[PDB]
Amino acid sequence: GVPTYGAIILDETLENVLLVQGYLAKSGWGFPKGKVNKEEAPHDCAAREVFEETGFDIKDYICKDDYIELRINDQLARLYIIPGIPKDTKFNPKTRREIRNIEWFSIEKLPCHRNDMTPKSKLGLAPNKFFMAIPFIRPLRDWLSRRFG
Ligand SMILES: OCc1ccnc(NC2CCCCCC2)n1
Repeated sequence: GVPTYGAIILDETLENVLLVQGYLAKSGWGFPKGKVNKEEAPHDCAAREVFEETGFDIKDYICKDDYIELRINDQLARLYIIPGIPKDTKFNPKTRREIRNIEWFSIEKLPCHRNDMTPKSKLGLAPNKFFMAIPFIRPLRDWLSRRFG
């Protein structure tokens, strides 16, 4: 898969993160990201995708070493960590055709896994609208503990 780049934007309290909601197969909440273009540097892709999806330009705030990266089904996703963005920031996507809504969420209230269906003696996982975000949550929490305590 083509690598994806984007951002985990946090507010000034470090207790909220900015998620975006897509449509259709992307109908749930996830961090802003997208696919890298040919010859495009990771930081430039992250800023481009984040600005397309949120209308906020991270370019001046990216730190090269501050990111969480996961490989999910052999596609790499790297989200640069951007703390300290005020919650009164006006966010507006560039394309309403891809982004339904943009909201802040409490990090402590977000799930870090989906629930099984062991009460129903059935295999698999119950739907969760944070499914896109979930893989990053525990790594984010651990990262913020290490960097800030
Ligand atoms: O959060 C990690 C992740 C994994 C898989 N898909 C996505 N898609 C995001 C960008 C596209 C438009 C809104 C939905 C979120 N995010």
